[PDB]
Order: sequence, then structure tokens, then C-alpha cells
Amino acid sequence: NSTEISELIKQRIAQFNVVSEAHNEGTIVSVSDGVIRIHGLADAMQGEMISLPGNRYAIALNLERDSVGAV
Amino acid sequence: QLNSTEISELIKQRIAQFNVVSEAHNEGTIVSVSDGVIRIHGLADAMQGEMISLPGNRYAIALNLERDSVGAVVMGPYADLAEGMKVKATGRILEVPVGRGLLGRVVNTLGAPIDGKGPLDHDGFSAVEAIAPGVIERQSVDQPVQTGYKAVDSMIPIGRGQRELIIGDRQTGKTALAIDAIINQRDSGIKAIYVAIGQKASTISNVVRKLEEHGALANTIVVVATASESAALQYLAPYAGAAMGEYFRDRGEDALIIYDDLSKQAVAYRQISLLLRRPPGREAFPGDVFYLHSRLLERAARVNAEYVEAFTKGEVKGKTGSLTALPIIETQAGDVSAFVPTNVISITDGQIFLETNLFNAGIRPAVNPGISVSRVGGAAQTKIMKKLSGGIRTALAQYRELAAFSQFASDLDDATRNQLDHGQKVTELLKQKQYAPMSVAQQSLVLFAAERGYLADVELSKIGSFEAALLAYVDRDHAPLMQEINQTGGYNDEIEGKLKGILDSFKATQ
Amino acid sequence: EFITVARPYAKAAFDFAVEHQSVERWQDMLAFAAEVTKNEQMAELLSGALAPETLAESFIAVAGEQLDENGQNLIRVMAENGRLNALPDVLEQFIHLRAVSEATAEVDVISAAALSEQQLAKISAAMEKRLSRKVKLNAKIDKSVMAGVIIRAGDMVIDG
Amino acid sequence: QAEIEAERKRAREELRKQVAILAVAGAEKIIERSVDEAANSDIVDKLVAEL
Amino acid sequence: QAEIEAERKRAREELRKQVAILAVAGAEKIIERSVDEAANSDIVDKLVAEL
Amino acid sequence: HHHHHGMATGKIVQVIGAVVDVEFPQDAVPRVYDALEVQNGNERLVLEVQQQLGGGIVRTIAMGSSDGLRRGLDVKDLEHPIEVPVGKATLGRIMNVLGEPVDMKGEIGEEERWAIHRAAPSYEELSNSQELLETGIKVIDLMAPFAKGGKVGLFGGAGVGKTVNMMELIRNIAIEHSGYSVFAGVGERTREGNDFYHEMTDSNVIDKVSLVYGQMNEPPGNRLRVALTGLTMAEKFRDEGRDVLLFVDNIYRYTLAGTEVSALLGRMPSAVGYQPTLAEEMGVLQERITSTKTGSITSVQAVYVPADD
Amino acid sequence: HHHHHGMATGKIVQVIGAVVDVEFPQDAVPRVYDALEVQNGNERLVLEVQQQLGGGIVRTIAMGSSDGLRRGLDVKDLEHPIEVPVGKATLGRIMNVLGEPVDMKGEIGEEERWAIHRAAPSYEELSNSQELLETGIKVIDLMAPFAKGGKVGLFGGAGVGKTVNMMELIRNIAIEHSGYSVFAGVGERTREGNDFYHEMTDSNVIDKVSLVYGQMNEPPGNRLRVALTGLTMAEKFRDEGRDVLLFVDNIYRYTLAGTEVSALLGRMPSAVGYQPTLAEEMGVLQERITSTKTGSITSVQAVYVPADDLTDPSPATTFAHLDATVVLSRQIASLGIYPAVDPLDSTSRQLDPLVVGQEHYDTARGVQSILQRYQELKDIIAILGMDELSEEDKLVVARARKIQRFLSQPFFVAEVFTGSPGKYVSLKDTIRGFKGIMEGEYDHLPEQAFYMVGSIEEAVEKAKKL
Ligand SMILES: Nc1ncnc2c1ncn2[C@@H]1O[C@H](COP(=O)(O)OP(=O)(O)OP(=O)(O)O)[C@@H](O)[C@H]1O
Repeated sequence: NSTEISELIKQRIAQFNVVSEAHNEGTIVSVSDGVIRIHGLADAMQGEMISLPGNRYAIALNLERDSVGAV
Repeated sequence: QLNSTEISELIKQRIAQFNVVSEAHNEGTIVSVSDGVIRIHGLADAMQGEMISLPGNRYAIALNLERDSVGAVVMGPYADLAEGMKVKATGRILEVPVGRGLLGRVVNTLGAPIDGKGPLDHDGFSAVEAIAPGVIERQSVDQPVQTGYKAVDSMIPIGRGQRELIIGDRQTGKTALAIDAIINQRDSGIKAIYVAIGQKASTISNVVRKLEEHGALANTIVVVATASESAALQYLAPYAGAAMGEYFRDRGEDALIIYDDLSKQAVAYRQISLLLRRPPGREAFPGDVFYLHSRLLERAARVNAEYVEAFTKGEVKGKTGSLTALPIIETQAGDVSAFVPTNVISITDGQIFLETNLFNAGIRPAVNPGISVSRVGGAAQTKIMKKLSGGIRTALAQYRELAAFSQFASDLDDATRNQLDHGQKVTELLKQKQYAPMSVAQQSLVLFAAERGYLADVELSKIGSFEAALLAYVDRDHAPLMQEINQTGGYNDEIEGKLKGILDSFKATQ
Repeated sequence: EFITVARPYAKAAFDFAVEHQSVERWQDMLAFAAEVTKNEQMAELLSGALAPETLAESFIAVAGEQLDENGQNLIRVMAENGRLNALPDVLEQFIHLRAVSEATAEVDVISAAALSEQQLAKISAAMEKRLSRKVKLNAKIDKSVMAGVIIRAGDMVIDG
Repeated sequence: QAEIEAERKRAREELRKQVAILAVAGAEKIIERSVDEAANSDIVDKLVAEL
Repeated sequence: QAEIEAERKRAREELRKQVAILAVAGAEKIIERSVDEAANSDIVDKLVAEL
Repeated sequence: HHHHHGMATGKIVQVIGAVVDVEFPQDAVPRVYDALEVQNGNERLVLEVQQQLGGGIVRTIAMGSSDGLRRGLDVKDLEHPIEVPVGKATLGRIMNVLGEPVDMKGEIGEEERWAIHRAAPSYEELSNSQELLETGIKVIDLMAPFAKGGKVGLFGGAGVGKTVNMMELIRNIAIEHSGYSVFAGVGERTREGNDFYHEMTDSNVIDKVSLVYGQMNEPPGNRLRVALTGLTMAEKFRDEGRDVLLFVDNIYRYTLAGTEVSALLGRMPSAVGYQPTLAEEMGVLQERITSTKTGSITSVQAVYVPADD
Repeated sequence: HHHHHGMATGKIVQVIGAVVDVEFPQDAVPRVYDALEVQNGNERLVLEVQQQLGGGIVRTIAMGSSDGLRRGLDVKDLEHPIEVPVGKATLGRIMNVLGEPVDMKGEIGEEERWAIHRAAPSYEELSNSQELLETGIKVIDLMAPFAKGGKVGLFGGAGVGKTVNMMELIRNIAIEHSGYSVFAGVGERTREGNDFYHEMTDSNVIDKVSLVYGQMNEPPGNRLRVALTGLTMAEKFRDEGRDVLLFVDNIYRYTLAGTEVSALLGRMPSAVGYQPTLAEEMGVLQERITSTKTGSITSVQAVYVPADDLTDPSPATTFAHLDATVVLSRQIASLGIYPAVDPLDSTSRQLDPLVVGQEHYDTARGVQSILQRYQELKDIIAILGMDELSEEDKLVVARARKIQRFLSQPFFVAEVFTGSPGKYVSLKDTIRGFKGIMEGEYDHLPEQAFYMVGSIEEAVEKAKKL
């Protein structure tokens, strides 16, 4: 548990054999009014639109591992 | 024979002592020491800006109190310190002497140790910072201003509550030049200050010797500042050298505050901010120029009864606490075009700009023509220097504009030849010299010869000494009641009769 | 050498992982796995690996292999994410952070570290430090009692 | 001249007095270095039994 | 000023000679006060032998 | 300035400078305008969270200061974001920068208490015809046809002054048209308030104008937050039947505080010493003073240019 | 600093050029600028550690370039201070920059264990006072007086009379005032070392004078580190009873070497390349241009400022610190003269009436009025017609020409420089020969009898031989 993630820190540091992050969804790590990092999304397309909370087509910037920048 | 009283104080103080502490108490441990920036890993949950003394007579304050380590403030030597001395538990912060009991002696950076005594106590060792006054209780009192210049005493004066941004020119002179205010004004009767920003032996010896030997000594405070200061004494001179000024302006008396040049104040704090990886902008300074000038330049205001009725804790509620804002600066040949110069000079009331062309050429005129002006003007002074002595723009603009354009356009008529003798003779003969004291006789001598017609008969340069000495000594010695006209306003039957009879008899009998 | 990354490994393993009776596995796994690579062989030979399975499986399963799910999961996640390169404050951060519910330690009286069992303020320090038993040890206990009056009287009275 | 002579005599007489550094250094060094004599187990009880 | 310089030098020399002549009384009083009030052992057995 | 409901949140972490990095709740962060009234020292110093972050330590910025706080100050959770007190009853005394007063007591007329963040530009029910106005003068109305509820700029030097515009506009526009003309002020002097206010006793406008000035002794966030009083207090009279008409002072407080605060926070922005929030505040705030169906929203655009830049 | 060895050893992890990643043992370093004399390769290099982050792992820098050693240098510091070889009996030899032989001669004659003790006088001394001793000259000594040990910063271009300053100042600063003198040799080469060594050693500017050295071939630290050795080696001779004289190199070496060395190293750089800390040392200059309680360090500065200027940034501070100005061109020596010194362009700053008097202020009015009236009246009549010559124009070509132009005399010890040696003048020759003989005293007075006279008093008394 290097980074403080509470749920993902204890679950990833105590049970790393079960990840299950291939649904191309999950949630977001943070939200700084626009600059939101979409957590997970391993099988998601880079640049594709996705309906988040509300009514906005949030498209990712690039596919850099699982830390994709959603806008 | 030499101890006497030292045996009782040393035996009683050395025999009494107190107890032994330093047990189960975190006094703060320093992790490293990068010559000033000491990472104190401990005692971070205290006051914001607690100047805790470490090993010796210092004042290490918390520069950035984070969640772990915090940087310390350097107060003297810090290059020879290592990482092992830790610190000490101290809750005191900004413990300076504030009061009117020590206003007059030679003050220092943190106290009054620059004089020969050193035991100049005040009313209470409180904080050294100063805040602004009342918003609706800032009633400015229009009082007379008599510095030491014969031409600036009736052109644009600043009594109480005015902020005139003075710009002193370099190369004779900004540190002295017109330093005849203490010798010409005699007893000021106010709590004026004189904060310095990089002094030496010639400035402290010549200023301390000429100030005490030529004028009143114990009348105004003087915060001395050496050139070896970092940022706790050089950059905090305008913000920390306004304690005594808060002792008379908030009670009901008069107070003032004057600083030195703006180069050491704005340049001394730029190295500690840029050298510690903080914020920067205009000349290695972000928003530190706008926050420091608000509680210093716009803080010296004349209070009324509402602002002083609650700050004095029941004392002189009927009196009005006046405070003159004497914000002067030393411009390096007109070096005022930055954010601090435009914001500090434009955010105040007046702005007097002086050039070195008229003073660095051998003339007695130190101020420029039309560039040095205040905000209240000559109407806030006496009655004789308001409606009878206030035409510097007409004689300076008419004489300079009508006499300066005579190269290609010659053959002057009657409208151009009359301004050369009156403008050149009045401007060249009515200007004060270097270190010249000026009393209250400028309105009687300037409101008679430059209004009726006594100076038109003697417009020559050689007749100024015999006419001025014979008419001034004969008129001033033959009638002692005329000086009483300088004790108040005037501009009535006594001014016209005494000025016409004294000017006609003294000018015609010489 | 985690500093800021040391609060998650010590605070996240003492609350959610404390319900599985992992009070003894963290000390033996963290002390054995962190102290086993303190020489000049496993640190330079295991820290310069290319993948995380060889360094985590070899360094966490070849030098005793006295771990279980927390050792393999914490060593694989910490080694693959970047936290197993040092791990020097795992015993002090995990023991001090995990043992904060019954932490009882005093200070020193200008002598040696006594470490009394005082959980609160002025608990057992007055009786344990004033009910001799022991009054003065050989670590300059009685000789350091005059530093307050001698340093205060000499330093405060040295100006004259 | 009288004020300068009085200030110079007071500053020279008050600053030339070496009783502070001489008496503080000699009394502090002699008292701090000469305290080991006649202090076996009697000085440890009065300074260690007061805790 | 030249006539006052001799009085200032004589006053400074008189203060230095008075302090030097009083150094024995200051060292003896400081040694007696420090030895009699050192907060350790009231015993003047060890001589300081100060100036 | 928010309605606290619960008073929980948590402790803090770091407190270096004006960056309020207090660790409040874990997965229960508030909104942007919902400030946390932390008990730092003695008073309840609230800090507006400009950008929320995970864990608890969010990027918040306070207006004034904490008046000496420790590293673990207790915070408090809120419910209603930007809950200040205003309304159409502010025309009677001088206002402050947080809905309170600066002259006498009464918090500049305590009446309603709704949201401080009013709406910028809108249509549908708003007046889209953009009718013209008439001030009733021969050298103001006959020479320049101003619109009903527009942001007309001003230039030049002296000559007229605040006494001619306030005294001439506080009686002709007040009797010739139904509406309350208020004012504002950000970046003024500390002594002018002790003199210019006396003009209110020479024209009888103090009972029909809400003087909301911040002077200049505070910082950027404590003196530049006068936008909620004008927009929140001016919307109660313009959307009821009257016509609000504010009056700005200068642009040095909004430009210097916005560019210095937005560019000195560790992020890049515009060029030539400017910030990237000038188009949103200037375009969103400049288009908000428009005509509506219940009253025209007029505002005196008294912005000061940087020496013709 | 650190002298000389001990404190266990060390191990360098990363080796670079100057500022490398030096790391010693656990808690084994000293104070700031600790020159740890360690065997870096072959010679014993002294790397001064300016930083003090932790204990051992600090930023160390030597006087030259340490690029060449392997990754594993043993850096060992010490505990005492680095005592450089300085004292009061070091005058007469040729010292180096670190304390050795310059031109393969004698080193420091006195070893007072000076550990970079920068002597600075405070307010409890002889500050301030004026000197105005002999030279000997008349207009150069009366029209341009100096303070008691002040920094007389001059300013001049190419061909401003280099032999008149060293020849005329080599005898007055070694026999008239104090016998202990020093000379700065930093920033020299073939022409500077050969001309300064041959001209200074062939006359009377070597004994007794502590000639320093210093080459700018390596870094700027060794060639610009003249504050400790210069302020502690040349000013240490003033405590013996008399004063002390010294020299300077150039004003561009401090700003160029300080800004380039402080900006080309990485750290200490935030004022657009300028150093905001070293400039603070300039604030201590007022403590070095005055008389102390035991002597007076007369630091005679050279004719160097901001790229050879007289009214710039660095040139305005050198002229305002003294009691005169700084102006020297080829107009005075271009019309046939011995001493290249301007009299009308180099006026005294303290020539008023409050800090002078009748006899002290009477010399400035005669030289200024005779020079301005003689130059303006002689140039106006000579640039037009000879019929417009009344009394000042017709009489200023004899009394004002010889009196105002009689300052070009030889040196006091010019036995192998200018040929004949001039006599020693005082202050009575300038006031007595210029306060009455410059307007019309001896009537007939040509310029032939006052062209080689060492004083102005002989310009009117010895006019019978022409
Ligand atoms: N208008 C003037 N006319 C003649 N002399 C003047 C005038 N103003 C100042 N002086 C002279 O200047 C002297 C004071 O100079 P001062 O110490 O103020 O220079 P300074 O401000 O230190 O110069 P710098 O700004 O270059 O450092 C006084 O002795 C005075 O005689």
C-alpha cells in the first residue's frame, strides 16, 4: 500500500491476485473541475465518449495504462 | 570598589534562580540546517508565525508550517550552525517596545540599543506591526506644514492625514538635502519616526551629530538599520518600525512615520522569497508589494473620536488622533516605473517627484518645476499662504514656458520680458539653499513682495543681499509686532497695513 | 524511505487487515523481508530486476518464505508499484502506528531512555520516576541535575 | 565638550569593567569545576531524591 | 577639547586603575558568593586562586 | 459563508500560507461554493473549496486569515452552498463584502437569505428586444442613446466627479424611472470613506443606495469577493418590479487579484501578465447586466484600463 | 574552515566538474566553506563545502576543476580552522594567492595564524576623519583630498599616466605616511607582470610592499577570493602602530567573476544571474574605507569601473565614497605636461564652507574660478579675435596659466622614471601660490618657471629666472 487509497490500498495490498478491472468502467480517482482521472478502463477505447454523472460525453485523452484523463 | 551593586544583583540573581525543566516536553528538533532554512521537525501545531528562540539570542519563526517539517527564520548567524542543536520551546512572538515613553532616543532594529543608554523603556512590549485606521472615522485635520524650504512651504503643503509620496533624487541629494525640518521646526510635539534601510558610520554619526547638535534630539524616534541585515530587520523596517506611531495616533495626540529608500525594502525580501522556492512576479516578488503597502502607507491616517474612543481604553476620547504619512523614497535618477512605484505612488494621496537636473547643476532649487505636488496644497495651511501665496504654476509655467523658448524666437515683447525678471529673480532669490532653516516668516515676506510690488524695484541679483538684509533687518528690528502676524492666519487689515507700511518704508528707506 | 508513502502502508494495514489476526505476520514478514535485504547482495541483486515477479517472488519467497497472503500481495503490489526498494520505516511505522491504541512511553530526565508505562499525562511517571527502586543510574543522572541551576545562573548571570 | 567627556568617561568606565566576564568566568569555571570535591553520595540524594 | 582630552584620559585611567584594584574584591566576593551559593555543597575547601 | 448542518468534517494537515489544506471528510466532500466553517483560533474562518481532491485534503482558499491556527484545526460540514444574507432591503446603509454592514448596525438591512451565486446570462423569459433608455439630459440622453439595462463604459479624466453623477443620477433617474440604483467598490482608499460618504448627507441617496466597498487593507480574496453582494442583492429588486443599477469602482482589484491570485497559485495561464479567467468573468459578468421582463439590470461599467494597453 | 586532515575519511559517489556530489562520513564535517584538504588523485585538493545539509553529504567545490577522479574519492575534513599565512611583516616580498611564492621569491614574512579574519572597523573607532597628507603636490593634494584610509576610486582610460600614480604614490605611501604597504597582483599577464614587476621593482614600489598574485586561468573562486587574503593580509599591518596601504585590481572582476561564478554553478542564482548575497558584502565597504582604532587601511583603488566609465553604476559609488571626483583623460597630457591629471574635471566633493573654512575653501574658488575664467576667457578670445581682451583674458595667460597649469610636476622618487625627482609639497604651497598668485601678484610670470617646479609657491617667487 504505497499510495493512500483506503479501499484500493487495503484490497490491492491484501489481495493482489484478484484485480477485476476489465469492465471499462469503475469510477474516478479525483475531480479537479475538468481534470478528472478515470480509474481502470483497461479495455476502453482511447478518445471514445462515455456518459458519466449527469449528461456529458466524457472522452478520454490518451490510453496511458489505467490512468486516463477524462474531460 | 567597582562592583558594589554588582555583588547584590549577581548574588541574588545567581543564588535565587528558579528550578529545572526540560522533562517530558517537546521543544522542537531541527532535522537539517541549510544556512537559515532549518527544517524544524517538531512543535508544528503552534501559532502562525511564532518566533521561537533557538540556541542563543535569535527569533526563528515558522516560515511554512506544514504537516511535518517547517522552515526557520535566520536571526543573525546561521552559516556556522549544524544539524544537532535542535531548538527550544517558546511561545513569544513579536515582543517589541511600544509606547510614547521612549519616543526620542536612537532606536535600533528590535529595540533601543543603538544609543549610549539602551534602557529606554516604553509603555508596553507589544507587537511591532500596525493596521489601518477607521473607514468612516478618518477625519483629516488641515494643519500647517513648515518643513525647511522657502518655496515648498506655500506651494503644496501636507498637514495631518495626507500621504505625499516623496521621490528623492540621487547625487545631492536624497538622504539629506532638505533636512532642515527638525532645526527649522524646533519642537515638533508629535511621535514621528525615522526608519532606516541600510545605514553606515557616516550616516549615523553625521545624522546623530547634526540632528542633536542642530535642532531637537529627543523629539522623534529613529529606527536604525545596518547594511548587513537579511530580511528580518531590513525588509521589516517599514512594517515593524511603526510601533511608537501607534501610541499617539490611537490615543488622541499627533504621530508620524517616515521610512528610508524603497530599494532595500523591496529588494531585501526578494532574495529570501526566491531563494526558498516560494512565489514570484514583479522583481522576484508576487503579491508582497500590495499587502505590505496597505498596512503602512495607507495606515497613517488622522483618526477622529469614534476610532480613538475605543482603542484608547478610556483616555482621550474628545481629542482627534492625527497621523502624518511621510512616505519618502530615494529614486535613482527617476527610477519609479514598476508595480510598487505605480501602485504605491498611485494608491496614496500625493506624489512629489524631484529631479537631479536642477539640484545637480549648482542651483539652490532641489525640487523640480511642476513635477513635485502634494494633494492638500496650500489651502490646508494658514490663511496667508492660501489665497495670497499660491501661484507657483503661473510664475513657473509662464517664466519657464515664456523664457525657455527664446532660441529661434527672439525679440521679446512686454509680456515675455516681465516674466524673466520676476520669475528668475523670485525663483532664483526666493529658493532655499542646502541645510537652510525656514521659520514662519515665509508668508509675510512672500505675500508682500510677490503680491504688492516691492520686489519689482529690486530685480537685480546684487541688490538681493543689501535689499533683503537691510529691509529684513530694518523692518524686522524696527517692528516686533509684525511677527505676531505669523502666529495665526492673517490676510486682513494687519497684513495689508503692516506689509504695505513695512514694505514701503523698508524698501524705500534702504 | 517512503516518508509520505509510509502513512498508507502503516495506516491502511492496521485497520482493515487487523481483523484477520495479522498482528504477528506484519512484524515477522516486514522485519524479515525488510531486514533480509539490508546487506550487499539481495539489495543490489534484487533491486535491479526487470520484472516484479522475479524480485517479489525471489526476494519474498526465496529467503525463508515466511509469509502468506499479506506478504505475497503486499510484496507484489509494493514491488510492482514502487515501494519495496527501501522499506526501512516499516517496523517503526507499522509498530508505532499499529500500536497507538496502547502506546505508553515517557521521556528522559537528562540521563537515559527509561520508557515508562505511562499511557496518559502524569500516569506512572511520578511513581515509577519518584518511587525508588532506581533513583540515579550510571548514565549521568545525578550529575546532570545541576545543569539547570548552573546553566541558568551562570548563563543568566554571565552578563553582569 | 563636557557632555562628550562625561559620556566618554561613563562609557569607558562602564565598558572597561572586566568584573562581569572575569567574575562570571572565574566564578562559573571555579564553582563548576571545583564542585567534584566533597560530593560523594550526599549530593546525589538531595539532587536526585527531589523528583 | 584638547584641554578636556587630558581630563578624559585621566578619568579613564583612574577608572581602569580602580577596576584593576577592585578586581581582587570582585573576584573574592564572586568566589565566596558562588562557593557559598553554588547549590551543591556549601564548602570553601577548594581554593579558586583568582585575581 | 455557508449554512452548517452537522458540524463534523475532520481535522487538518498542512497550513502553510493561504493554501487551506485541511483534511475534512473522506468520501463526503462539498460543492465549490459550500465553504467549511473551521474553528481556527477564535472566529469561524471559512474557506471556499475551489477544487476538491480525494483523501480529504482539498485545494481550498480562504478570504481573510486564520488568526493564528495550529496544524490540526477542526472543520465543519455545510449543506447550503453560499448562504449569505441580502435582498431588496439593502438600500439604507453601507454594505460590506460578506452581506454585513460597514457603517451602522443591521447587516445592511437583514431581510432574505438565499443563494449568493446568482445567474449570469439567460434568455427565454428575459427581454430580448433591448429597448433604449433616457436619463433626462441634453448632453447625455440627446447625444448618446443608452439602452435600458446596459453596461455603458466610461473614460476621460476629472471634470464631473462622483458628486455630479451620484447627485444628478440619484434624483432624476430615481424619480423619472422606478428602480433602486445601488453601488459597489473594490480597491478604494481608507480615508475617502470618511469624506465621500459625507456626500450622501448632501443629496439624500444613502437611503436609496447600498454602498458595498472593500477598501484595500485586506488581501485579494477578502476584498475581491464583492461580486456576490451586487449580483445576489441586485437580483431581488430587478426581478420583482423595480430596476437595479449597480456602479463599479475600478478594475485594479479584479484584474490584479484575479491575475495575481490565478497566476501565483502554481499554474500557468494567459500571456502578457494576464490570467485565463478573464474571458469567463468578463464575458459572463458583462452579459449578465441585461434587460428582463420584470426590470432592466443596469450597471455602470467604470473599468480602468492599464494606461491604454 | 578545515585544517588539515582527520575526521575519519569519506566516499564520493558521483564525480563531476566543480560542484560534485561529495559525501563524507556520518557526522564528520565542519562549518561553512570548510576546505577539506584531501588527496584528490595526485595533489592535495581543498574542496570548500558551502552547504551543510545533514552531515557529510554536502555540496563541495574546490578552487579549480576536480573533473578527472574516479567514483570513490576519500574526502576527509578536519576540526580546526584554515590559518592562512598573513601578518604585518609580509611587505617587501612577492606573495601568492594562497600564501606561497609568486615570482619564485620570498613568501609571507609573518605568520600570525590568520584564519580568514576580515577586520572591519565599527562605530567605536576614528570614524570618520580626513587625511590630506603629503604626496607631494599642490592641486592634486588640495584640489582632490582623500579621507583617512578611504577607498579613492579613480577612473581613467588608456594613456592616463600610469607612471605618475605608481611613481608619485610609491614614495608617499611608504616613507611619508606608513612604511607598511601592499599591492594587488590579481588579473595579470605578460605585460602586467613584466611591466608591473620591472617598473615596480626597478623604482621604489616593491620594498616594502606585499605584492600579491592571482591568475584567472582556472575558476573565478581562486582569482576572485581576495576578500579573506586581501582584507586579512594587507589590513593586518595597521595594528602595529601606523597605517597600512594596499591596491586593487579591477571593478569588473567582482561583478563578472561573482555573477559568472555564482550563475554558472547552478545554486545561488535568482536575480537574473546576479548574486544577491555577495553584493551584501559591499555594505561592509563603509567599514573598510575609514580609520580604525589602531590604523587606517588605505586601499587605493585602480582606475576601473563599469567598462571604463566615470558616471555609471559602479562609477558613481566610487566617486561618492571619497572627498573628490574621478576624471582622467588625454586632454591634460596631450598639450605637453608631465602629470596626466585633470584639475577642472576632478573637483573636490567637500569643497563647501561648513566642512572647510576660509583657508581650506579658498583654494577651490581660485582653481575653479581661475580654471573656468581662464579656459572660457582664453578660449573665447583665442577662438575669435585678440581685440576682446580686457583684464581677465589678457591677464589669465600668465598668472592663471602658470598657476593653474603648474600642477604637472615630477614624482617624489623619480630617480630612474621621469629623470629629475620633484620636491615634497604641502598644503601651504597651493593656498599661498594659488590663492593670490593666480589673479595677478608678480605681474610678469611666464609658464617656463612653473613647468618643472614641484610646488606652486615657487611659481611666483622664482619668476626672476624664467
Ligand atoms: N539643491 C542643492 N543644492 C546644493 N547642494 C545640495 C542640494 N541638495 C543637496 N546638496 C548637498 O548634498 C549634500 C548631501 O548629500 P547626500 O548625502 O544626500 O547625497 P546622497 O543622497 O547620499 O547621494 P546618492 O543618492 O548618490 O547616494 C549636502 O551636504 C548638501 O550640501
